[PDB]
Amino acid sequence: KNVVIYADGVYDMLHLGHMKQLEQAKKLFENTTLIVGVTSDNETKLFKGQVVQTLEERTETLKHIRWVDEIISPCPWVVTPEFLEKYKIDYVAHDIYAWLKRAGKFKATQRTEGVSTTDLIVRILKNYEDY
Amino acid sequence: KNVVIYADGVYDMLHLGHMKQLEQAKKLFENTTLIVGVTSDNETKLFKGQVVQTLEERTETLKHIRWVDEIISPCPWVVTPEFLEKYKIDYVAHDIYAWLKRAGKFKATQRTEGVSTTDLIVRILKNYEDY
Ligand SMILES: NCCc1ccc(O)cc1
Ligand SMILES: NCCc1ccc(O)cc1
Repeated sequence: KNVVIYADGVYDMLHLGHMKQLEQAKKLFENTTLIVGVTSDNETKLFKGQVVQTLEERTETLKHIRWVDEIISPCPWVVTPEFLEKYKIDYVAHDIYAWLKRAGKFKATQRTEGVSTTDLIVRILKNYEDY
Repeated sequence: KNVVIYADGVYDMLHLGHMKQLEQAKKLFENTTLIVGVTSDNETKLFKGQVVQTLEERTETLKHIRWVDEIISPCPWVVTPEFLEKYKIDYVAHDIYAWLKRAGKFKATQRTEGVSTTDLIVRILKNYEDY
């Protein structure tokens, strides 16, 4: 009855939006094991953009999140069908993944806007009137 | 065999230092229930200092932390012996609490410096040379 779920990401400056996404993946089925993949520093900076925390730091933080059962750190930057077979993964949860949908292994999850870490720094700054 | 542990705090902009502290409280004994108290907005600002996230936001974030079994939100600003009796609390874990030590109900925990949220914003800013 136990369904292996895989989610990946940078998880830089972990905030409530990441946590809500992890929870939703974990609760896709009644009985799950959620594996979370954490992207490497060199590959993230080359392909996506700047990251402030190292792989070690980003991974140590995810360890404290209730919904996380396993962590692959670093994870591969591209999910392959060999990867799914090797870790006996039943679904990938993300927010091209055409082949994942074709195989029935795709489960969508939602981003929550406005809860980010950068948003909080903006809130602190609003305390200082421009004039 | 199950030991009720109580920890309280502001938990504004939750970071790895808070998480490590919660873990340490949770692992004080083999078999624990960790209750976490979250201080109110009005009382924190009057007595400690400024807080950026509301009570609701600070509490919703703690809900995702693996070590947290129960949350009292808002918690009282001062722990009283009536409070310990009402929630059948065996130890309070903090980092005056003289009466707690006299009763054998005090367990110390450690702050981890340098992992804070404000520290990360400083790191982002170091990317911009003064000149
Ligand atoms: N969430 C950031 C985008 C991304 C996700 C997963 C991955 O393997 C590579 C990039
Ligand atoms: N960690 C901030 C200091 C504080 C802790 C607990 C409490 O009930 C009131 C203030």
